[PDB]
Amino acid sequence: SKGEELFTGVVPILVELDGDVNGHKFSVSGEGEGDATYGKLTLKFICTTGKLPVPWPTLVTTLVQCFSRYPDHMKRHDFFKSAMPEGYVQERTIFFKDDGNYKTRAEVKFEGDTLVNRIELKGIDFKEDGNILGHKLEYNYNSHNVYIMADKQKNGIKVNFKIRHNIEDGSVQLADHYQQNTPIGDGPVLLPDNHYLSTQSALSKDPNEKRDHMVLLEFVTAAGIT
Ligand SMILES: [Cl-]
Repeated sequence: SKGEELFTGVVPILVELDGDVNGHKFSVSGEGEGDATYGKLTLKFICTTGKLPVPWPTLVTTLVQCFSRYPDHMKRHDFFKSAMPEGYVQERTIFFKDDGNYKTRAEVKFEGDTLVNRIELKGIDFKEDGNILGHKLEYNYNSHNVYIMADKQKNGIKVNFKIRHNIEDGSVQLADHYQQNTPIGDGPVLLPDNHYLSTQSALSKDPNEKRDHMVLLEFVTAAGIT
C-alpha cells in the first residue's frame, strides 16, 4: 500500500523541537535514521540553545511511530504508515506525578525522502526543585508498552501508557501519557483494533560531543493481536 511502501528501507529522520517549561525556553535538533523492517531508530539529539532545562529521558517520548515494526498479520492496524506521506498530527498531555505536565503538538510527515517530526512543547506547574527541573532522574529509559485504540470520531487513534523515570535515590517518577493522532491529509487511513507497541530504548553519550545531547537506539514492535 501507499504509506507502507515508503518504509521498506532505511529512511533519514529529522526532528526539531521548540519548548518552554515553566518559562525555561530551549530547542532540540535531532538527526538519524529509521528502518521499520526491524522497528529500529538510531538518533542523536542536540540542545541547540545551551543546557537542556529538563532531563533528556523526559523528552524521549516526545522526540515517529511510523517506524514501528508491524508484523505482517497486523498490517491493517498500522495507522502511522497509512497516513503517509501527508502525515499526521500527534498531540499529548504528559502528567508527571506530583509535579507539572507537558503538552505537546507535533506534525510528522515526509519532506522529500526525509521523515520529519516538528514539535512544540509546553510545560507548566513544575516544581523548580522537583525531579524534573531539579535534574534528579537517571539517564536511562525502561522498556514499556504503548496502548493504541481507534478514535473513529477524529479519523485517528487514541493512545495511552505509563512511563516510570528512574529517580536517582532509587524511587520512580511516574509520567502518565495521553496521546492522540489524526491525519493531516484527507486520504483514507487504517483505524486499528486494540493493540500495543512494545518499546525499548538505550540512551548513551557521544564521547566527542561537548554540547548537551542524547544518542538513542530504539526498537518498537506491534503486538497484541493473534
Ligand atoms: Cl532504580
